[PDB]
Amino acid sequence: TFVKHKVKDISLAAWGRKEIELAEAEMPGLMSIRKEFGPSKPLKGARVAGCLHMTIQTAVLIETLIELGAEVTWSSCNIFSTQDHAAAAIAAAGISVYAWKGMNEEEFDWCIEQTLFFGEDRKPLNMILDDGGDLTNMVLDRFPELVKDIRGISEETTTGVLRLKDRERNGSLVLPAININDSVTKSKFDNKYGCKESLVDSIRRATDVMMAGKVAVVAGYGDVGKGSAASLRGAGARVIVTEIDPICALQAAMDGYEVKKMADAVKRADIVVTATGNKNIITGEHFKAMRDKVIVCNIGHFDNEIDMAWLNKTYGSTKVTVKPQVDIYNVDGHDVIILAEGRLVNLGCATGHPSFVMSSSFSNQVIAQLELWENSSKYENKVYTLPKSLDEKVARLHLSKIDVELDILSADQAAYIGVTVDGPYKNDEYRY
Amino acid sequence: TFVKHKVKDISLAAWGRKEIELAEAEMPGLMSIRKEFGPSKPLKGARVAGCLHMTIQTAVLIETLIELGAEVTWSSCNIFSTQDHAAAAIAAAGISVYAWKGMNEEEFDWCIEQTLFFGEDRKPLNMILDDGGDLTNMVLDRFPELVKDIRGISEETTTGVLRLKDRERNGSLVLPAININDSVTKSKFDNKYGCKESLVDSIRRATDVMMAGKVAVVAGYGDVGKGSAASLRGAGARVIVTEIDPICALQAAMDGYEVKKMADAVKRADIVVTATGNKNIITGEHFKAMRDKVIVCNIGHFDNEIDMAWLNKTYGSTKVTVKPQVDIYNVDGHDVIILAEGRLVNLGCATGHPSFVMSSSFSNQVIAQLELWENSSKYENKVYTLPKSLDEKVARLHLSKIDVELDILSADQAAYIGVTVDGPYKNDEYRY
Amino acid sequence: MVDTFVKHKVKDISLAAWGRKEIELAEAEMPGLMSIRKEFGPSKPLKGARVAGCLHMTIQTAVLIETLIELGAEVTWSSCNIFSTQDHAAAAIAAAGISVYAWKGMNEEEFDWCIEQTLFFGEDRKPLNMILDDGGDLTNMVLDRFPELVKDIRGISEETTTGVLRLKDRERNGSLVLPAININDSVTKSKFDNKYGCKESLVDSIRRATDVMMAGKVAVVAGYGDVGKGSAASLRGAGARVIVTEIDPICALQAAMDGYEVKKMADAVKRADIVVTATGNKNIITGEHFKAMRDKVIVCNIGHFDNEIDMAWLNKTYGSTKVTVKPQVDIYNVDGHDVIILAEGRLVNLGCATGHPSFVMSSSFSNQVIAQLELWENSSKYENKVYTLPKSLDEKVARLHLSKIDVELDILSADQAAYIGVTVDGPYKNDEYRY
Amino acid sequence: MVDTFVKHKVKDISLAAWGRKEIELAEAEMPGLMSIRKEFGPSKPLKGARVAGCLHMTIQTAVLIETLIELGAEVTWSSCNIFSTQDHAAAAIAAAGISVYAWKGMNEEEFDWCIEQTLFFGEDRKPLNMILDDGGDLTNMVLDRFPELVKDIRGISEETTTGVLRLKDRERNGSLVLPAININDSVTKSKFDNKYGCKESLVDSIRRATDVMMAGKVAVVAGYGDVGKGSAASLRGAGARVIVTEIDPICALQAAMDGYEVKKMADAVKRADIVVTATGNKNIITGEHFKAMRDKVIVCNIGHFDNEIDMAWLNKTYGSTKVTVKPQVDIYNVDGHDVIILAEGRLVNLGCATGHPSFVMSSSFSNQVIAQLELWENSSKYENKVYTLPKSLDEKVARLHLSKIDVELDILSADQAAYIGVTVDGPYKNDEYRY
Ligand SMILES: NC(=O)c1ccc[n+]([C@@H]2O[C@H](COP(=O)([O-])OP(=O)(O)OC[C@H]3O[C@@H](n4cnc5c(N)ncnc54)[C@H](O)[C@@H]3O)[C@@H](O)[C@H]2O)c1
Ligand SMILES: NC(=O)c1ccc[n+]([C@@H]2O[C@H](COP(=O)([O-])OP(=O)(O)OC[C@H]3O[C@@H](n4cnc5c(N)ncnc54)[C@H](O)[C@@H]3O)[C@@H](O)[C@H]2O)c1
Ligand SMILES: NC(=O)c1ccc[n+]([C@@H]2O[C@H](COP(=O)([O-])OP(=O)(O)OC[C@H]3O[C@@H](n4cnc5c(N)ncnc54)[C@H](O)[C@@H]3O)[C@@H](O)[C@H]2O)c1
Ligand SMILES: NC(=O)c1ccc[n+]([C@@H]2O[C@H](COP(=O)([O-])OP(=O)(O)OC[C@H]3O[C@@H](n4cnc5c(N)ncnc54)[C@H](O)[C@@H]3O)[C@@H](O)[C@H]2O)c1
Ligand SMILES: Nc1ncnc2c1ncn2[C@@H]1O[C@H](CO)[C@@H](O)[C@H]1O
Ligand SMILES: Nc1ncnc2c1ncn2[C@@H]1O[C@H](CO)[C@@H](O)[C@H]1O
Ligand SMILES: Nc1ncnc2c1ncn2[C@@H]1O[C@H](CO)[C@@H](O)[C@H]1O
Ligand SMILES: Nc1ncnc2c1ncn2[C@@H]1O[C@H](CO)[C@@H](O)[C@H]1O
Ligand code: NA
Ligand code: NA
Ligand code: NA
Ligand code: NA
Repeated sequence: TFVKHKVKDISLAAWGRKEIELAEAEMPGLMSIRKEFGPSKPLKGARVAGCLHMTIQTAVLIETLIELGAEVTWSSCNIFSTQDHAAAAIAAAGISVYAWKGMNEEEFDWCIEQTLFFGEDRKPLNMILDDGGDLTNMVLDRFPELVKDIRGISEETTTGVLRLKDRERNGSLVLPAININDSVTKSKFDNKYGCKESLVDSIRRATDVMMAGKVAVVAGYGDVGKGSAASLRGAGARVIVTEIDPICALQAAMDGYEVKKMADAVKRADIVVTATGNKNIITGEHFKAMRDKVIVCNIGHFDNEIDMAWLNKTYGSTKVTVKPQVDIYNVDGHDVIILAEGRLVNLGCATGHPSFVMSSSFSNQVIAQLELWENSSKYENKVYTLPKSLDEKVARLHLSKIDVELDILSADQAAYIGVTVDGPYKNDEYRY
Repeated sequence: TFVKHKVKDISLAAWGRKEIELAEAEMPGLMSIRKEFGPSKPLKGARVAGCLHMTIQTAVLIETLIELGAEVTWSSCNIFSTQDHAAAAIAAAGISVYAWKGMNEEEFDWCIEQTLFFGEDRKPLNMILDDGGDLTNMVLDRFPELVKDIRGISEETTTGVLRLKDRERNGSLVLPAININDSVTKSKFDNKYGCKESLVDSIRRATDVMMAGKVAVVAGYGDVGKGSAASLRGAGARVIVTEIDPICALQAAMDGYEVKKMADAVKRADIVVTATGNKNIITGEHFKAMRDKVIVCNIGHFDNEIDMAWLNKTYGSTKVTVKPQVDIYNVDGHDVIILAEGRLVNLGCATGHPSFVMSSSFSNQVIAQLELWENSSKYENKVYTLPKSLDEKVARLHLSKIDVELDILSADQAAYIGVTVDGPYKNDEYRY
Repeated sequence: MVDTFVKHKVKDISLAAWGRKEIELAEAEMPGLMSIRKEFGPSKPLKGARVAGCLHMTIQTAVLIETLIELGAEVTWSSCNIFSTQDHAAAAIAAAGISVYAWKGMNEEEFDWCIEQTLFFGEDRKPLNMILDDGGDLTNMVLDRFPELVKDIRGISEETTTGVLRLKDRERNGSLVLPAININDSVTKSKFDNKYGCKESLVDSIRRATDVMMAGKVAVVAGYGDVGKGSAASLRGAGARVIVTEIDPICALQAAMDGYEVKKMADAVKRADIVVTATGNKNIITGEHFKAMRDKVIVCNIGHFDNEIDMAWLNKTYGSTKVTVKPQVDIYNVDGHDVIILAEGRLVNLGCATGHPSFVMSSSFSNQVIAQLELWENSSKYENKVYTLPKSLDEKVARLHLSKIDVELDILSADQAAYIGVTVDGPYKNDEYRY
Repeated sequence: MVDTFVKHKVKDISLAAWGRKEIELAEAEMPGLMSIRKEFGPSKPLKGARVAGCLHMTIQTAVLIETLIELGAEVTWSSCNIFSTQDHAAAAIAAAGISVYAWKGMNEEEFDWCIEQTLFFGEDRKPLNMILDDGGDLTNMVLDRFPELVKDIRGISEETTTGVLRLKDRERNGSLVLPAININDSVTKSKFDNKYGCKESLVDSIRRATDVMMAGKVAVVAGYGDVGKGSAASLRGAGARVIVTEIDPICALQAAMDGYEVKKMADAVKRADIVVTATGNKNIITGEHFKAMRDKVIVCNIGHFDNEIDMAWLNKTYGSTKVTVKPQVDIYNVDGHDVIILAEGRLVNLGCATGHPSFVMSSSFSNQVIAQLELWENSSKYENKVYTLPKSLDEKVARLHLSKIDVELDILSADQAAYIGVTVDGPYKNDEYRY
């Protein structure tokens, strides 16, 4: 059975298309890539299956791949992250998209499965574009017959990369993969500035809480945690950080944040944000220790950061939904407010990162797809990163929109520091 | 004809009631006032007509007045500020409310008129609680027969106060009025921290624009402008301020902001925010000078800050609505994005100020209503402010929720600085 | 029978050339004062005035002094604090022939003597006829100890929150026997000098004294008036985490809204790497606080007097352990944990660095000159009460500082001005406006 | 034929007591170094080592020196900058019997002489066998001018971005004839010292030199690497508005995302009240820039060498107008508008104040000691190439600084550790992690 697309409400397409146009202006990276590579159609013959939050921003990525000549199918990598107007606009353009806000797990899995075959004649995918490794897992674990004709994987996020490196270690990585999470222009921008933009946004939409006067706990101080703390502080919340890594903890301290163990920090929290990529950050002992009407949410990729299974089993009978993705539990006479059932809060309760920063991440994606499509045979079944020259190009593409003007090295200056005038400007160990 | 209430959709009441309960916990001022004054029903016999944004926060004010024994009727003071779930919850409680999001001007005026008479037997109002002076104007200009039995006015905002002071000068102020805008615990908190919380919130909901990398112009650097600049800077925008007052301009400069004339500033703006309480801040010359897809909005009380009449007359034929309260105009080949048709953006495109800060403003309102209801005969037909002891009490009521603990002066310390231990702590000229 | 005439007394008059160079640099950072010199200088409106000043003898104050002289005044001067004088500033003023009695590191007897010398001008001892004060100590000396001189004195101008409080007590008690202009409460003073000035100079002074890393530390600021607001901002801007104490629920709620934890001192002090008193009150830090402190806590005061910290208790109880690291940085061993005291608990910004920068002092001192002009010319139209300057002058002061920092104002049309109820050239706010 | 032995050379050895008091205070702010003293001191693992250091002779460096001695090393020392020495620190070190040759305000001949003395230990002239360098000038002297000494030297440790670049050029050219450990690129150095250190000390140094008001000013920072990031943050935290220049599109996009305007110097410099070079490159500020500047602009450099600003051009063209306000604050009249130069364009934080505070230097210097230990014991296992320290040691350094500032870590369970692919005691990040 061939289902051309599945979306919540296709009448939202006009609205979606208007926002896609506005987003295009905020995404000069992607648009510049369309101009540069569009005329040559370098992805003619490519059949790219994407599993990645079906947002307005993602719509621009999809249409960039199509302008480069690709066939494209798509699903979301999270049950609450799809923007239904974005999905509708993509479906109205004739594209095979299977995504809506508020799927269940069976629906989620079905959507990914549909993306593996293209058109009524069922031509299988030959490229994977993934965010979290769920599409990758479906193909490698459940459709291994399809790996022969697939040229490569590109992976968006810290958690999916970790899964790929485990596959590499275990000997089950049977395709080359490009890790674009660790492009400088992704990790140091998307994870950091993106969460800075969208964390507080999502908590405000969900709860309309006053930030000034509140204390918030952010678990983790990697790039997501750094940005999350900055989101909260910029809005006027006082932030306490938790960490396991002494270097990251010392960074937080130097950035002005108190750093304590969660067992202590959680007692003082009006707001709790998990940002670790790890599991069991917030457990039953934490829930029992919390202040009344604490707001608890997660901005790491999966919903195991918060022990929702414990919360639902133990206090599920008291659960009251205020509105979609804002649930209140009565834990022993004090309320706990859970956002998006502990799934990615920025995407679940608002619209995720803004278009401008996603243009950098998605510019990296297109470059990686181009590279594997053209050159997959020169790659081993291992995880790679993009060369610095391409990482620098991505940054360069975003400067003009925001009136950032660079000085140009003279030949003398360039020689003196051991670089060429057009870069790369830093050696490969440079941390920015 | 007696209409008991008029709201968009009364089935939103359950949702509204849940949020009202959450708001109650964020509003300890109002709740404390309920406990203190509720048992004595000091407003028994009062018939309070309110004209004030019909939000979740306002619902708590309304129900506070009822718990003090008042009859209450209500409308909104802005066509886009009502929260329909709040209005529905109030209507479901049997209260006469006439308010919905997206009224026209005829509807707006009708709603206010209904509030003047209470119940099927049409008992006229005897108290006025106003925000912007539109209810006051309707009674004094169009129902002057009703002034005899009305005991007083309380006024919420800088613009309504200015109208009252003009009436005082002109000799048309025929009731006593308490100006609660200029309670310290209102002006220095609501106008400042409130706009800090809700300005950026509203722009994000409307547009989902990246703030980092953008330049924003804020016109005016009174309390609203101070908070608006802080909202933007905290989110990562670079802010240029405009002013006419050299002191306020020098404040902005000392707070780190470039200060330029609008004619110059507007050319550099990704985002434009009017915060003056004045008219013709953004005119046709400004619109023609703007960058493509500039976002233009107003956070001052009325929609004359931006010359919408000029924009609609001249480029109205190009107008495209993206979604409600986000309109795009093509001004000579470059787009201008207008939020909420130039009306209060925080209330029009998001939910206005959060509950915690509105508890201070509305605590002042209740205190002023109590004071006029009981003691109106001791007042001349002039604008008054509340004594500092009551202003301090309002602040005191909000400290415990956010774990602010005061030291207590010893008798020796109190004598030394010339104050009593329980205050007032500052003389009346103190500016905070 | 025969009086001693000392022309000036300064630490080292050979520092004058250095002082003069910095005065010149300061002049460019003080457009308000310089503009006032040009406007009023040619007409010498202070001819015949003999102004005794008691006010921190800094480079900034040198510009004030020479502004008054350019307006035609005779001027004598002392410092209002024992550690606040900048010796090169004092030397430059002395080298210009002016009677200044001030140096860094006076004792109390020396302090009092210096003020006394300022009351009489030249070897022929013409008495003062104007008072320019900062803290009320000159005012107290004249009214309490030289009341014969009050007849010929026309007025007082007062610089600071603490001196104003003293004047209001005199007003209440019935001992204020001269008109006084309170320039502390010019908007362009209190909302700028006290706030942005302390923001600039608090951290500066702690760094010069101790060279401590700010990032990673916790600091307690007692008080959240204008000085406390600026002090907290100084620390936060440098990377310290700040806990505020207060007695005033409104000021406390401000601090909380500005992002600061607010607790009682008994609790706060246990967590403090750095303690700053900013109240204008007494007994903020007592023996119980000292015994509760962390090792090598840095304790200082930025309020006008050294009562905020109980130095008498600290010296009596643990003075035998005192070790001076360098001038104005003393370490006490309080029961096996060290307490570092800056400037013996006196104004830390002036005592351990150079106080507020020239740009903000130009506003405060522009207000001073305006007040001296007003009392000199019009003292008879004033009662023996404390006054403030009209808003039109407060606005003018601000206007004079805009061009240096490229602030440009929009101008209201007549239509706009009518709409908001103001004239085009101001004043733009009513008298109750709090900014 | 007969060599002169100078035991030490310092400005004023009577400043030792003051220096010692501040060293003690610094020791408490440097738990990393002190912990390293306790752990390794009893076993004297550096017995027989003769460590020549070339590194700013500050109070912080004194703690490093005495740490190496407590580990059993003989130590000689000079400064790597002519203006960076703190004379009381140098005096304390000399008073302890250590051969130090350093004072504030050397000339170039003096600078070179001081380094030369460090190569031989005691009157009997035992040559150095270890190099501890900051900028590569000691390394250059040994390799270029005393190559006979390379045989017995075991290794080099290098402190700073500029010295590392010199070592990598030697590596490429084939003239690196010793193993080198680059400690600049320990995470706990580059991401802390260069960034948070400059944040602490840039503004400090400008304030001490000029006492300028920061609020209301515009500053240009050239470069947005770690030093530039910290410099911009120093200025913004003090209230200055900062414009950044860059050549690297990624670093430029960072600055823009951090809220800074980013423009070409030709444009930026016209708007600047304050100019700071932070590139490690040459010719950032040239004659065309100087002619375009506002009157009394403050110009300084926080990159390692004085090439960033074209001081040769400024001195040749307008040197006849030069006026020294006080040491390391010089004013030039460039075509009728004044240019204020700090520390003759040399490292401003160290030249006009005291450089980075002790707490952050404890991390950098903990890395130094670890590198010296590693080369002393294990130099034979290294090629003549530049190395960095393993992440496990980089993490250990951080761990040692947590307790002083009350940072407490959560601990992974075995289950959590397995889940994220790490061991419970770390390392917690893979080697490509950028923090
Ligand atoms: N919501 C979004 O839009 C968004 C954006 C980017 C990345 N992500 C996801 O966010 C997560 C974090 O990404 P990152 O790039 O910051 O990874 P990272 O490795 O840079 O940061 C993770 C941090 O968590 C810390 N940590 C681990 N276990 C902990 C515990 N038990 N308690 C406290 N701290 C702990 C680690 O020490 C580390 O510093 C990943 O799941 C990633 O896929 C989400
Ligand atoms: N949106 C909200 O929720 C909210 C909250 C509080 C107050 N308000 C309203 O906001 C407005 C401003 O209130 P405020 O308390 O800041 O008043 P204010 O008097 O404290 O500030 C107004 C400022 O605008 C300046 N100004 C006037 N005309 C100008 C021009 N042409 N260009 C530039 N600047 C100009 C004035 O000099 C003044 O500093 C009022 O309409 C008030 O009723 C709205
Ligand atoms: N160092 C300087 O350069 C400088 C500059 C300006 C003013 N001052 C001086 O600083 C002091 C403060 O001035 P200000 O203008 O902020 O006065 P202010 O009245 O604005 O502030 C003092 C604050 O301290 C609070 N307070 C009083 N007793 C307290 C206690 N026991 N614990 C906690 N808080 C307490 C008050 O509630 C008040 O908010 C005055 O002595 C003034 O003369 C010094
Ligand atoms: N003062 C101190 O205490 C201190 C501390 C640490 C490092 N340093 C020194 O500071 C310098 C910078 O160190 P860093 O770690 O930031 O190095 P870095 O490589 O991290 O940063 C240098 C930056 O300057 C930029 N740049 C180069 N030429 C430029 C030009 N012409 N215009 C604008 N930008 C340009 C580069 O793109 C780069 O981003 C080095 O010389 C280093 O030794 C000094
Ligand atoms: N608006 C958005 N559209 C698509 N992906 C997003 C958006 N915001 C954040 N993300 C991505 O979500 C990922 C986590 O699964 C991050 O790696 C981040 O790039
Ligand atoms: N959530 C809200 N509910 C009611 N009034 C609000 C809210 N947010 C802001 N306001 C008010 O809007 C007024 C402007 O009309 C301000 O004086 C402010 O108090
Ligand atoms: N550099 C300075 N020169 C003179 N007075 C100063 C300086 N810095 C701060 N002050 C003043 O110190 C006063 C307290 O005595 C404050 O009112 C403030 O105006
Ligand atoms: N107080 C200080 N003492 C010693 N070295 C310092 C100090 N402050 C900064 N530095 C060092 O100066 C070096 C540049 O030569 C930087 O690598 C930095 O580590
Ligand atoms: Na978005
Ligand atoms: Na709200
Ligand atoms: Na000064
Ligand atoms: Na130092």
